Amino acid sequence: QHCIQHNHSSITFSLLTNKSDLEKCNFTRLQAVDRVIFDLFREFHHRVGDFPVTSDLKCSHNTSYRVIEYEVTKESLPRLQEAVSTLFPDLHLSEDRFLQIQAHDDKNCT
Amino acid sequence: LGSPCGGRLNSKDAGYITSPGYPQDYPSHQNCEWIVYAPEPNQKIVLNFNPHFEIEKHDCKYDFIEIRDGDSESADLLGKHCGNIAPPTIISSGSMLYIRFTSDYARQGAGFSLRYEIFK
Ligand SMILES: *[C@@H]1O[C@H](CO)[C@@H](O)[C@H](O)[C@H]1NC(C)=O
Ligand SMILES: [Ca+2]
Repeated sequence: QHCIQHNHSSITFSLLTNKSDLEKCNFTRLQAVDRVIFDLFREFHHRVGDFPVTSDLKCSHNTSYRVIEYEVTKESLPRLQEAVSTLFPDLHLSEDRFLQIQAHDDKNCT
Repeated sequence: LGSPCGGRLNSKDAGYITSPGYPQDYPSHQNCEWIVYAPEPNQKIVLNFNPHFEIEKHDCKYDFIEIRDGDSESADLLGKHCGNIAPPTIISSGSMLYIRFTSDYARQGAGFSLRYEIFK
């Protein structure tokens, strides 16, 4: 639903409830393996501003399953919500969930 | 005396143990070890953390503080804490307490601070 369209590819923003098994983001590795998700990430993250160190932020480091995932907590929520609001007006986060950025190489925003 | 952090402390005078730079952000790649002991073998040690407590949480796999009941690192684990909420009062069972702070390469926070003394 909440998504942005590019050239036969789309980046969807979703809210999930269950804890993922993803490990911490390694930004140098995440940059080298897939730069598209990384520059997207840093465009988003600068809008996010201050992200609490004591909220998890995990990465796929995969090209078939390209996901960046924030953790929405008491402290995480205000900065994450202010950022997502800039792009999407129907995405309102809530505590104890995870906002996950997946990249799809050939599916589109429809 | 090269060590940047840690050491053996005598608890007859109450003191404090803090992450390097607390309340400012602790360094990366830290590996501090403390041993606090009671002067005489009957006494026991009690720790109390300050409410300000900021250690990177990831099921405490990267940055964490751990407390065990004895001298070695192999002593029974009393707690391994990270995240936003300071741990409750810890009371030693014997007369030696082992404390260790570990930092990884990436992200840091304010860290921890506690105060050690003899119980009662
Ligand atoms: C992060 O990824 C790089 C590869 O780009 C690797 O060399 C490095 O060891 C990784 N860091 C950790 C802490 O695993
Ligand atoms: Ca860390």
